[PDB]
Amino acid sequence: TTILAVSYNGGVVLAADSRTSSGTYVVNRASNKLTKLTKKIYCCRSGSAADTQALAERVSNYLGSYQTDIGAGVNVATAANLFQKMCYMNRWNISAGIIVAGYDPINGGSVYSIPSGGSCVKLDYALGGSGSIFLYSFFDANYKPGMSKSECVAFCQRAVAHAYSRDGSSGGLIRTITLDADEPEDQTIPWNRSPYCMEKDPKYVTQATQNQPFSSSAKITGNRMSSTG
Amino acid sequence: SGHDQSTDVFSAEGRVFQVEYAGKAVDNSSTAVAACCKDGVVVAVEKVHTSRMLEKGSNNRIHAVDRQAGICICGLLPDGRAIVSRARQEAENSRDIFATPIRGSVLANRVGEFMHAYTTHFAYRPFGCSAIIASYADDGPQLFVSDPSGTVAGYYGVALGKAKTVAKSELEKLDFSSLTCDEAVGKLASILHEVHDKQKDKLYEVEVAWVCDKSDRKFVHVPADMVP
Repeated sequence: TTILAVSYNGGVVLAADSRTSSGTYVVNRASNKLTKLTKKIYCCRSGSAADTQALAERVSNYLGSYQTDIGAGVNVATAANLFQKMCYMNRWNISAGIIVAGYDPINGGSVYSIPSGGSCVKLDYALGGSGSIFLYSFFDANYKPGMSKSECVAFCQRAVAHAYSRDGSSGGLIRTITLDADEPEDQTIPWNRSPYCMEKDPKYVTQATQNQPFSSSAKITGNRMSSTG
Repeated sequence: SGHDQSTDVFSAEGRVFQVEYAGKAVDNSSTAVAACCKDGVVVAVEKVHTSRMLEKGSNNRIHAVDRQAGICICGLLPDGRAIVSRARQEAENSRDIFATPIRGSVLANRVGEFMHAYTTHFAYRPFGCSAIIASYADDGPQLFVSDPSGTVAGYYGVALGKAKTVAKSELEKLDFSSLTCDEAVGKLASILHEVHDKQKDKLYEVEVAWVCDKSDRKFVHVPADMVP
């Protein structure tokens, strides 16, 4: 699983791969780990699909009740704080790396990582899931804050692609969603149009010279690819 | 009488008679001849057949040690095959352990070290064969001769056996800077046909092998069409 959420000026981009895996077999190839809580507050779900779906549905329902009774929009801080309480209360029972991210007119775009402990950290960008570990160095090097909405989406997609190229546990579609003052823009990049994969990267075309014909020289030529030669 | 019974014993003159006597077995053996060219190396050995009814390729005196290298045995063939079997063991340790074709100079020193070991100990006897090591590994075309003593030496050209002296006269007529492997196969075989005793050893053939650019630096018997 690879989930991330970066802030641009107006709002946020959540991005996620689409693979749930029972270890080494892909149970679902097209999961939607970007889970609506309110109109403009989503979470990205890493860990036990059961546990995060259950929390996301519980928190979505509390936020809907809350929004009805205050008769106003919900702040992302509220969604994050509810999600933290639940992820903390049950920290021993559940496996659930969450990123709450969204727009509210008070604080604009906000990102909250709620990792496995039930910490809630407010961040400019958050990484989550098995694939997160690949991106920390990618962000350190290539991420520049104060991106456009369009640049953030392109970057978030390029990020998720870099993670799911190396993480076995991540793969499939890259789902993004931009949350800002405007109507939410979801989009789904299929793997055959991903911004990066190792399979298409020219760096990794020439094969490792592992096989090597039986020769009268220590000169490494290439792989033996024909029994006649 | 006791000075020469075993190879563990120097004589008063400072020499090891059992190793000299093993040497005598090579000098009474069928003539072998070899040539190191730019293109590769060539080994031709006369096989004296005791019987009219042997198969072609019986008592092959020339054996692939590795892709790039081959030993031709002038002397007792069985003893020779123990050296071939060792030269193989060393060639396959080079590829197994050091991931490299064994160099000719190395393979030769290893063959000589082995042959010498058998000259030092009362319990063993010297080998009754001179190995001719032909190789075309990364050190280029190399031709070496380990004798029963273990003494290795590199050669441009070399004759061993009962026509050693006369076969050498004919090898000195060749220019070694100039000649190719394709000429050599001709001239080396021609030399062995010339020096051969027609009345003493009626039944014989000339087994030729090479390892050259032509053969893909692979040590093989040359086809029967080149041999005459």
